[PDB]
Amino acid sequence: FNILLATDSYKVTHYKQYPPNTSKVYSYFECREKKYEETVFYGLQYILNKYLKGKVVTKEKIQEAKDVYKEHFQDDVFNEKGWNYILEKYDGHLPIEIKAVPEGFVIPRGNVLFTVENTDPECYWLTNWIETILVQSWYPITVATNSREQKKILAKYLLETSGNLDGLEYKLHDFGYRGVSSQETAGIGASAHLVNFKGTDTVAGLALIKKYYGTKDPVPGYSVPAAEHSTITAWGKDHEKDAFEHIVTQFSSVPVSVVSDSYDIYNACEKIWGEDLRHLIVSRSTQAPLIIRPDSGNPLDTVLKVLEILGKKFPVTENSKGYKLLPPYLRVIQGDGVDINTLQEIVEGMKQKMWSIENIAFGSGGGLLQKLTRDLLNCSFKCSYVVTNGLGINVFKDPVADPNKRSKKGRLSLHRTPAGNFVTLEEGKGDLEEYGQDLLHTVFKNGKVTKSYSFDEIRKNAQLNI
Amino acid sequence: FNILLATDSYKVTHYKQYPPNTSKVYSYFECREKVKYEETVFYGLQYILNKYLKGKVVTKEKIQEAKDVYKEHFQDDVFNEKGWNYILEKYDGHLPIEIKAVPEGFVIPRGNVLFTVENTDPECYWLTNWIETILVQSWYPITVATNSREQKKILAKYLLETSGNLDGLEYKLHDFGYRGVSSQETAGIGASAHLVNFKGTDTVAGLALIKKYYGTKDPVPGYSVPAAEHSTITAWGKDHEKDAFEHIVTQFSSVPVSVVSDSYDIYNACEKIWGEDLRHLIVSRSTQAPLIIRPDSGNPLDTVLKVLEILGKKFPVTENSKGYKLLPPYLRVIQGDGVDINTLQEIVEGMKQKMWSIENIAFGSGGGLLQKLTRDLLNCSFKCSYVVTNGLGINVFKDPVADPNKRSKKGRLSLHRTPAGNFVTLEEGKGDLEEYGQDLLHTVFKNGKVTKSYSFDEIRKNAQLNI
Ligand SMILES: C[C@@H]1CC(=O)N(C2CCCC2)N=C1c1ccc(NC(=O)N2Cc3ccncc3C2)cc1
Ligand SMILES: C[C@@H]1CC(=O)N(C2CCCC2)N=C1c1ccc(NC(=O)N2Cc3ccncc3C2)cc1
Repeated sequence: FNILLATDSYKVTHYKQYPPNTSKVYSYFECREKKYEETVFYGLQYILNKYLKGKVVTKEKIQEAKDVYKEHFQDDVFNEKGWNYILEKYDGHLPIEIKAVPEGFVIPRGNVLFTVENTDPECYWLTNWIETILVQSWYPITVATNSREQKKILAKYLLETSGNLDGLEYKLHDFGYRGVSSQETAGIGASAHLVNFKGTDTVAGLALIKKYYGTKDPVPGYSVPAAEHSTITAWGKDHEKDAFEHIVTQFSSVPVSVVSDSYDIYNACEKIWGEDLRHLIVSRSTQAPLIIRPDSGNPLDTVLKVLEILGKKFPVTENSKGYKLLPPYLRVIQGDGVDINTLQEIVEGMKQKMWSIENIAFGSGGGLLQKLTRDLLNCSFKCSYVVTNGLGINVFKDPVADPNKRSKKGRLSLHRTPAGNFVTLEEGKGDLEEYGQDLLHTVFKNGKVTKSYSFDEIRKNAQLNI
Repeated sequence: FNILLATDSYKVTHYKQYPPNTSKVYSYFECREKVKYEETVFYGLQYILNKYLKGKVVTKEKIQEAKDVYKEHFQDDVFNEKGWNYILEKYDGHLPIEIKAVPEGFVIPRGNVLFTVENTDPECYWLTNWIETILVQSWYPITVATNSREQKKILAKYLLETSGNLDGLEYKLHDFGYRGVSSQETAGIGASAHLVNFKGTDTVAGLALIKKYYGTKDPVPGYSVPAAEHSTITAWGKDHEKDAFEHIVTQFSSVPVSVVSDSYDIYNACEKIWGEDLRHLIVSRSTQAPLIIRPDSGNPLDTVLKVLEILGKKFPVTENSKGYKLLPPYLRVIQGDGVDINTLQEIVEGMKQKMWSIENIAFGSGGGLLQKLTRDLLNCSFKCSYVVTNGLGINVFKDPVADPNKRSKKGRLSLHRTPAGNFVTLEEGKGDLEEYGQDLLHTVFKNGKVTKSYSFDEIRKNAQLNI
């Protein structure tokens, strides 16, 4: 990895575009306002450690970058002198200070989450060089936020239909490993989901958390044995019952998820599970349920008909809230077409038919880790303050045709209001101490990570009210 | 990187779930059939083969790491230590796998086999689908390359209609997406997939990926020009936007320069600052070094049309041989905000209706180009179609009652040219009947070696538009 090749091409040319005698560029990140009213701040620490800390400039990296940019631009615009300065003066350590809200913090939209400034007048151009790398924070922030919003919905419906939150942290399982754009994305995205839940099949998340954040527990996330279409269909069309019986017998003492829609989900539930193999299901421990997995059709319609089928073949109870409950040896996971909108629709549909959310868990792949953009929470990095000819100026954009893109002015700080909410003070007004101490902390200075959070603290910070 | 930790958790348990006496699992990848994305660019497998699958991918340390993680992950000892130890000892940690694939850059209709995966050793029947997760991430470069090519088709159509040629087509959609993707690794893969169709990128990560994994005759596969951002304009102070413009175009007087002009008022910047105050520094510029005015806010179509209307009244407009209005060659526009395949179509159609040549405009796309894409867009999917159990081959498939679109293909698969020059996938080993040409799938990976590679130059050639 070469940080001199880890920026948008045009930023290579920006050192020639700032006002002459500019000693400071000060920039901030926010999830711009215009529903996702609050964001989980998560993922910066990964970027600080993997990409920004320590000796990130070498003589070889300056030469590689010079040679690429000469061909890329068909011209010699690369700031060799500026980068050589970093190498010689700071032994290739970035003269940058980053202040950030603690990771796991749940902050309303339109608040400063981190700030970036150069610590050496010569490196005024460096603040926005690292915009591109830092702005990729959008992704863990957005996954963590969207996952937490889904947990709020599950919390509401579980509490309404059951009268408690038991199993909440296992209700949304990460299926997204194959559905993300890369290995690196898999690790970051799966880690962001595990801020809110403990169930993942995206193994890449575990090593990232252990290396960059750390947990008391040996692993931050768990799974159980489960079938896929290959392990059912390989038995032949006429032997689906043989595949089911072999799989539940192999995993007789742990929870086992069995995809049941290879040929006919409704036949599999009513005839195979419900009659042919019923004796191998009703004998299973409460600690080792069969989890039937439909994987096709209208997600709500399929879940309701699956539960109606199972309710007639298996002994259903009515819980303290008046909602129907399968026996403890039998559960359902809907793992197809699940996103925040269809999750809401399924649990509301279940509640209307008097089915407890105790009966169901969700698996989400593309919905959870991939079908997300930087536009969803308007994650944005902008310059708010420069010093030119020794005088500080408050700078901003305010496009006539889009007031939602107006950026904040001057030196920024995050404060508690008297009512215990958050406010971002602009124009250095934090210095007036009318709102107490700045809640941002120095997390990075002059190539060192100066403040860090365990995954355990991040989880605690990201908890729901209830 | 540890390939034993690079699968879906449940695949760790699948070796205990196959029919006993299964010697072979054969699986295939397709962009399943179901506006309408009828043909896909096959691109990206070679990256995955080299970075993740080739050579000694199993060590004693990787087996122990995986065993220790899975014991905690499952709270149970389901990990296939014996199967992985077998690969270490028998093949020096090289995967006993054969992958056959259509050549990269190939444009194939939906619902066709693009690659096949099978174990080459009976003991490693479980290995074929272990590597489903890693291989299925091919969806991303395939989908970026395909969506980029579909945008090139739209640009081609409107450029040809309004100008009478395709000059500059391969520079008309610029990659702005580096900050808008989920990771550094995604940035490189995505930017490389776009460069199959275009030559303009700001996503520098793509260049190194292509150089390392594909290679080009040309020193670099992609190019850029100096361009401002809001920081380099707004840093001058709100009352000095003209000073920022003049300093920037003077600094880059001899190359194309893109200048974001919407910091305060795009319409004021175009009419008063570019159009009157700084007009003398614009009309003197070379054809090789235009000013490129960049709007970055408002309704993308409405803003582009009003920007062109403003510039057409401050600058000498010609009418080309097709009857379409053309800015002077020293002045172009790039719309780099809210651009995706749908808004690109809407802008060029809107421009054509107002008699503006597509010669006047270029597009920058970030999230639209590299991030706002899913595995479900082309139904990119990996399924087992053939197993050998107790020495007899069985044609296998899924066929869910409530969704016929998820029916998978049966048996040993091959890809053929039809007599009419289209593609067909033959099922059930019917390729072995020599009734069609040769199989278009070639061995690209066998027993830990990459056996066939394509340069980026061949991939580009394969991905060309017909015309
Ligand atoms: C939700 C159910 C309840 C539960 O409390 N757990 C917890 C027990 C402790 C570990 C997680 N796990 C459960 C569970 C159910 C199904 C699965 N896996 C599953 O159905 N598949 C994994 C996967 C990955 C990628 N594509 C499809 C699938 C299907 C995993 C965990
Ligand atoms: C469209 C115009 C026409 C053209 O032929 N070229 C080619 C000249 C040969 C190299 C590329 N480039 C063009 C061009 C215009 C703007 C830029 N860059 C640009 O506006 N920005 C880079 C960037 C990156 C991320 N967010 C915003 C921007 C703004 C790059 C190239």
